[PDB]
Amino acid sequence: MPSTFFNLTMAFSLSLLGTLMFRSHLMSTLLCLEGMVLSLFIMTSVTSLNSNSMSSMPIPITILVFAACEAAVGLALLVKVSNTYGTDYVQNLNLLQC
Amino acid sequence: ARQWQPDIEWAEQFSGAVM
Amino acid sequence: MNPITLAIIYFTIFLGPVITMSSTNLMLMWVGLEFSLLAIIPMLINKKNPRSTEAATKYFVTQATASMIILLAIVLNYKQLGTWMFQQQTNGLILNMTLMALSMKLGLAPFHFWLPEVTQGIPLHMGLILLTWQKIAPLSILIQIYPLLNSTIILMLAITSIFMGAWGGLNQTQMRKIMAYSSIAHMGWMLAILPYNPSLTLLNLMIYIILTAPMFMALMLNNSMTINSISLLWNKTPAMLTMISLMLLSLGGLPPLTGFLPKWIIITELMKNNCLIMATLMAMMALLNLFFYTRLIYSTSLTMFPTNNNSKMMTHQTKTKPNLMFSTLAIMSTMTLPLAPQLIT
Amino acid sequence: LRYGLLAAILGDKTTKKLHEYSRVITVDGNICSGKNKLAKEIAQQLGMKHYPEAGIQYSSTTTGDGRPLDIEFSGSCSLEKFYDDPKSNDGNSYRLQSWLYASRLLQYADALEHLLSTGQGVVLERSIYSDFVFLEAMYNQGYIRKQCVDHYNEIKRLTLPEYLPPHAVIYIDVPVPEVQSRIQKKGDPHEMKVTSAYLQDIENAYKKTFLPKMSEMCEVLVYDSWEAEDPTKVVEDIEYLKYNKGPWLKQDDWTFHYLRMLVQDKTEVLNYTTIPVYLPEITIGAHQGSRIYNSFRELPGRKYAPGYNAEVGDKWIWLK
Amino acid sequence: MMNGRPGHEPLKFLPDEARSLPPPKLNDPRLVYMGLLGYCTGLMDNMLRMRPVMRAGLHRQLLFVTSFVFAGYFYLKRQNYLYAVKDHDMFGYIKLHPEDFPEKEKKTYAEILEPFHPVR
Amino acid sequence: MLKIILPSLMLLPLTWLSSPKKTWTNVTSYSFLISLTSLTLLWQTDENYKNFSNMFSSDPLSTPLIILTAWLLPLMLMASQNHLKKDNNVLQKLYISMLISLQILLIMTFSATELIMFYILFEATLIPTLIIITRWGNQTERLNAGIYFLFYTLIGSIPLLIALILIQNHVGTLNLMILSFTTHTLDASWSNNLLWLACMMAFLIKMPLYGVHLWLPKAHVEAPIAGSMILAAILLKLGSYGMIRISIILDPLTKYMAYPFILLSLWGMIMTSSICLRQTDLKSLIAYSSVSHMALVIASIMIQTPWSFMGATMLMIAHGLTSSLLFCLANSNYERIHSRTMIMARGLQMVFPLMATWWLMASLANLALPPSINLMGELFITMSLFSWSNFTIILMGINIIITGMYSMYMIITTQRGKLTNHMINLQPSHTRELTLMALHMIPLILLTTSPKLITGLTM
Amino acid sequence: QWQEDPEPEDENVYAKNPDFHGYDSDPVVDVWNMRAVFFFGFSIVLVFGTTFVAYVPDYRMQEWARREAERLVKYREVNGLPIMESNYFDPSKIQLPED
Amino acid sequence: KFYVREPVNAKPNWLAVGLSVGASVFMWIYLIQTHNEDVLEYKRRNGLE
Ligand SMILES: CCCCCCCCCCCCO[C@@H]1O[C@H](CO)[C@@H](O[C@H]2O[C@H](CO)[C@@H](O)[C@H](O)[C@H]2O)[C@H](O)[C@H]1O
Ligand SMILES: CCCCCCCCCCCCO[C@@H]1O[C@H](CO)[C@@H](O[C@H]2O[C@H](CO)[C@@H](O)[C@H](O)[C@H]2O)[C@H](O)[C@H]1O
Ligand SMILES: CCCCCCCCCCCCO[C@@H]1O[C@H](CO)[C@@H](O[C@H]2O[C@H](CO)[C@@H](O)[C@H](O)[C@H]2O)[C@H](O)[C@H]1O
Ligand SMILES: CCCCCCCCCCCCO[C@@H]1O[C@H](CO)[C@@H](O[C@H]2O[C@H](CO)[C@@H](O)[C@H](O)[C@H]2O)[C@H](O)[C@H]1O
Ligand SMILES: Nc1nc2c(ncn2[C@H]2C[C@H](O)[C@@H](COP(=O)(O)OP(=O)(O)OP(=O)(O)O)O2)c(=O)[nH]1
Ligand SMILES: [Mg+2]
Repeated sequence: MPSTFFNLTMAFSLSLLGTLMFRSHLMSTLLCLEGMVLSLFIMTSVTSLNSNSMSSMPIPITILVFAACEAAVGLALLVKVSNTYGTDYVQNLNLLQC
Repeated sequence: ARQWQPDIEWAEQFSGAVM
Repeated sequence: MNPITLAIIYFTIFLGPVITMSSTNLMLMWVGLEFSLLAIIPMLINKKNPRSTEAATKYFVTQATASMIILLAIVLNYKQLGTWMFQQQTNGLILNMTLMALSMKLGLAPFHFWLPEVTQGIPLHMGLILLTWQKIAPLSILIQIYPLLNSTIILMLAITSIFMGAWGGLNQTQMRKIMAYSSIAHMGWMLAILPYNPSLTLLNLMIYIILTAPMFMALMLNNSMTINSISLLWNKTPAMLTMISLMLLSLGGLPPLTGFLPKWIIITELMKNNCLIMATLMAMMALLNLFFYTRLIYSTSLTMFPTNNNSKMMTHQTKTKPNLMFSTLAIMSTMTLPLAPQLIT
Repeated sequence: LRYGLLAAILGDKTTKKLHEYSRVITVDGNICSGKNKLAKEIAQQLGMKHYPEAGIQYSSTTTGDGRPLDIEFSGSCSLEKFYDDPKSNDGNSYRLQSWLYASRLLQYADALEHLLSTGQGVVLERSIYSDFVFLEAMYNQGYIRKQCVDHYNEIKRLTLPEYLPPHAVIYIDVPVPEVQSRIQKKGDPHEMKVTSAYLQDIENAYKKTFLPKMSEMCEVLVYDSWEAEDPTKVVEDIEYLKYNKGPWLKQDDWTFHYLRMLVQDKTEVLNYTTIPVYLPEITIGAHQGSRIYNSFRELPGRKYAPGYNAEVGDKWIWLK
Repeated sequence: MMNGRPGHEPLKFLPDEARSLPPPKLNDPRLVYMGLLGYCTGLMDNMLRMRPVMRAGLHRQLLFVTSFVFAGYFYLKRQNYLYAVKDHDMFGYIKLHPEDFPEKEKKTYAEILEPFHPVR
Repeated sequence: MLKIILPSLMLLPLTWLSSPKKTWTNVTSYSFLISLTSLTLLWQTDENYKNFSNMFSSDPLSTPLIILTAWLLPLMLMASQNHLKKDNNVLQKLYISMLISLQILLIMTFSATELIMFYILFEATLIPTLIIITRWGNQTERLNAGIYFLFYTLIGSIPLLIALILIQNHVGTLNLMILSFTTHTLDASWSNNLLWLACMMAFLIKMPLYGVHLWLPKAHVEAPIAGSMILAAILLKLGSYGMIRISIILDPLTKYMAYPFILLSLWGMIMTSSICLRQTDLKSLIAYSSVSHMALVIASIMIQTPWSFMGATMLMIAHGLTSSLLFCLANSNYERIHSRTMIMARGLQMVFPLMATWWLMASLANLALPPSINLMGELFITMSLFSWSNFTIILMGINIIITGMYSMYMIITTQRGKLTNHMINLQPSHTRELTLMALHMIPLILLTTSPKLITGLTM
Repeated sequence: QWQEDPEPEDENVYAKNPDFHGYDSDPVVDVWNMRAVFFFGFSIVLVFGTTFVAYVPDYRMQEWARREAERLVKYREVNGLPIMESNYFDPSKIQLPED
Repeated sequence: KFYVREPVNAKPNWLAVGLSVGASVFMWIYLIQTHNEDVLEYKRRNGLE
């Protein structure tokens, strides 16, 4: 448990670092969000199992449900970005500087 | 003389993207 | 949007914060914040142009990232204490990332850079929701854990927001960007006092909201997006010149207007706690806000900018706006300082 | 109940009202081409509403008591002054054209509001879609500056795309030498001063720009004078048009709701005609601007909103 | 600060123990000012709609005045109660902790040697 | 005070519910009657000051300032009528409401018993003042004048707010009477030295102190006449009145803390009076003359002697009437030729003989001709400063010489010499204009007859 | 150039109404504004206000204080006491520090 | 007739007027009654008259 939870927190930190350090594709960033979701799912699930907390096992499922809604909206937005510019590059999304 | 009121040159200093 | 979509989406926009404010479980609070993000995106992008697409995308990636950090804190606390609420024994780093992530959700500086851009890219009535209704859920969470928060991070966020809200608003010719910087400055005041007196955080939130709502309605009346557009008010709707001027001076905190009260009371409470240096710095840089509001008052009601020939055709037309909610909020946001003792306790 | 989302939800819906002749028809052509007589008879024979061509006083006559106003209240522009001196350094040429575009825009919103709310078709005489042929003719004759052209194209870009174009565009083709003869027979002292080069520019703009542009989305019907002189022949062509192209095919109840929300709100319709772009020709200083505005609110029926002017017989003000 | 106190009902606008307090006068200056603000709201609303400021909609003006006074009376009752509770708690706490709030016996100016600072 | 404040508030509905042809006659007449009622505050038959309630009081310092405030409102209305006669009816009523608002705010300011109440009313006055300057000023520089005026005040006022909160947190009250009786000596710490400056700077900027005075010449040159009248007569006196109220709690640090401000004032009064010799703009000249006079008020309050406080009180009232008179006199020529350049109109005694008499008396008042209250205030200030240090008379002596030079210079330049006869639009003086001058000058003479009424708190 | 009014011309106020008092272009309004200022400003405020101030009795107890001083000077002299003593407070009422 | 177009506010909204006067008159009655009972309960609880 001790070493597994350390590695899972590091896995979240890497996924967040991926989110915060953009490259070009918006889709690559949307995948990093799914990575943070995945890390948090396992952390919650393993904690519930390790404490034998059966009343908390609904919570990891609700994490995935709202993550699916977040991911669906992210992809829906990405269709809009691609329609405007023909790519999903984030450097095009700069009209609102002025 | 008449009271001064903003002319085009005065109003154009707010027409830029920034101040 | 057809009526069914409007009802469902607006209901979800309303529901999220209600869930957050009523939830005991931190996971249900996070669920409430999730509803807010998801439901507001289609409204942000409703008009469908490249700027609204940019605004909705920038809003989504910021808000979703902040939501993950909040969830990390909730999960780490669940690991530490086997419970779904933050306690006195919660690890301080867990609480500091909650504060960081919620402040990013609120647009407090230095996590502020997204907010002036998103406000600029969306319709005025959506800017109104973004800067008022959408603040309540993240603030409501913070108010619950106010004894647990670190005063150092709060004051640094608070002074940073007041400084950048001030300097930020000084360079703007776009109204939607001026309101966004006004939001950031006022959030800096709300946050500074939260760890000391959360009731005064709510007092500032209420007065900010009833100032900002009628200010947005006044912009909406003619769709004035710039200083030069609002400077035509004297020719289009001169009856609004009195109330816009007083609302702007009230937002700037000039006595004897209602907007002086939040700055006055927060200073009083900060100095009851020996937070003299921060209170001095906060109050001094808040004067810079009054400067750019005054310049705005100069271009609307105290001088008359040049008008155009087509505006005569506008004077032939009758208007049906504003609704009487404008007058009520406009009066109560400016003329209620005599009733100050009934607002603080 | 004023029209809105509630009224729309309670049955008030556009598609129930549209029938065979719920159409927008515009009649175009050069000056003195016979548009008015034809437009009147098309509307009369088809049971449609005829809108005479929007002029300088169009807004004056559709608000207040409908009586014409003093010119300083109505665009401060003169068609007669335009023909006497189309290069006057007081900006009359472009101030006139800019005012006429905005008056056409107001009329187009009024006609669309009528069609959307009743289902009766409308017949227009030129429109915002064909207003540019006069702007191009002025510029080609050096009557207006290029910056005036850029200002006009900006306002058009901001307003015209919001509306649905006409179902059918009817064009009467009269050559310029015939147009000049009809103007001389018409006997207007100032209009007789119009050059033939100016009339040719109008025709060039009509035939190279407007007609090809309109054929992409509207039924276009071109007639010579001898065909147009019998308006029953034109009507017969209209009765058998198919209308299988353009944006009207993809409208539904809720796109019509939001267009109706735009066109009943006239200050929203006119919003972008007043953008603060400081072209000297159409910029009024505050001293003149405020003197004019103060006098307008002293006209009968104009001091207060309609229904609140006791000096024109409005009653029950204390309960309104 | 007071929210977690003993005998605290959730989302109760006017707890029953508030009925021991004297109610505000209906011509309380704060309630008179509330009604004046409602009157100003009616006039401002007339101005913004280009109506005769004083004459139009006296029914609308009367509702504005009555709503402000009506709401203000009940809100003033709640504010009176919260201030009364604050004093009830403060003094009650003072009595339970007499060692933290001693009576300080003050000295007369016959014994106090204040320094004199000549002005010159 | 409620029997003075409530009728003043009723001037606002009176303005708005009057007919267009009756507004000026109505509001001016009742404004005069309200000035009459304020004289009740002078019925003082004992040495206990009037405390009407927890909120409002009046003592021999606030009573003269309240009455002078009440008197200025009618005078400002008469001053404004001619240059507003082209504004439409609603704009005229809006202007009158701004003038009434200052009258209400200032009367409440001088009668407030609590310092944060003083602060709120003290700050509230900026709103109508700014509106008057910027909406009805004539030149494009009125907007810059508004910015300087608003923000010179505000930057000083924020530290004042902090000090007031700090005092209240420590004492438990900002009531002035209780602060007076319970005051205890301050320790001479760095923290208390910053406290002294926070309590003093806003009042010193408002006077204005030399060095931070640039807002005042800008504000006067650009303001309309009624704005100049209230600004010079009453608004500058908020700083002196504030300093006298709050210095009671600042002892003994004022003994050394005052030195830089005595030095700025005593030297500064020579710099600003000498500017008046080479000023081309008549309004600017009168404005710099005020800065020189208010430098004396600063010095005498700083040394805190019975004579110094009494001389400051008299000078505050005397300067209030005299400077307001000079602005009105200058505005009468400006309304004819629409220039403030002093050297433009000349020999005016030839065509305006009675207005030239008003000019001479205003000038004689300004250079402190005995036995005027102008001289009486300056004399007792000089005596107190000489006691403070005998070398002060050197700077006093220089300022007295220079003050005579520019006072007579203004008269000689504008009233004497050959008439500038191309000015065929020099219409005869209005009855209103000559009445306005008399309403300034009769009280100055009447107060010279009975100078006990403006001696202040110490005598 | 833009569309702006010309500056208005100088006007002689006395040309139409040679009895102008400075208050209003309407002659009847003008004379009544003049009368109200002279009546309320001068006849009422300056005359009666001056009278009322003149008859405020014993202003700041200056008349009582001189009357009280003469009583004390009289008393203190027949009885041989000093006219005025150095100590305002009787030293018996004061307890100095031991040091 | 004056206006070429019929005003929206040509005649009072009689339902709106009646509701407004009803709402205001009801609120004034309820306010006065509630104030009366608030006084009696205060006196009863504090043993006053
Ligand atoms: C906005 C807040 C207030 C309203 C509250 C929400 C309830 C609204 C009730 C009225 C909604 C009915 O709205 C109606 O929705 C249906 C969805 O089946 C749409 O209709 C849809 O299905 C029908 C099938 O025959 C067709 O019209 C079409 O395939 C499609 O548009 C209608 O075009 C719309 O008019
Ligand atoms: C108890 C459950 C509560 C459910 C939640 C209640 C939410 C209440 C808020 C409803 C707000 C509706 O607000 C109204 O919405 C419409 C569309 O919907 C906005 O939008 C409308 O106007 C703008 C003006 O430019 C147009 O750009 C837009 O296309 C048009 O639809 C209006 O500007 C706003 O007035
Ligand atoms: C503490 C004191 C409180 C002070 C209160 C402040 C009062 C409000 C100050 C802002 C003034 C509003 O601004 C003022 O608006 C009015 C209309 O109302 C305008 O009024 C003027 O112009 C408009 C058109 O523009 C005309 O229709 C109007 O008849 C005319 O009088 C003024 O030109 C403008 O300067
Ligand atoms: C600012 C404007 C002020 C306006 C001033 C107007 C003041 C008017 C002055 C009236 C003075 C006379 O006032 C009157 O004098 C008589 C003297 O018989 C005095 O009267 C008193 O003493 C006399 C002495 O014989 C007795 O007889 C009498 O019964 C008793 O009442 C009172 O003082 C008053 O009744
Ligand atoms: N400069 C300018 N003149 C215009 C515009 N629209 C119309 N006019 C002028 C041109 C004509 O001289 C005058 C009369 O309008 P018409 O073109 O319709 O001529 P007429 O009505 O006599 O013939 P008709 O039967 O309608 O076809 O109005 C415009 O957009 N710009
Ligand atoms: Mg025609």
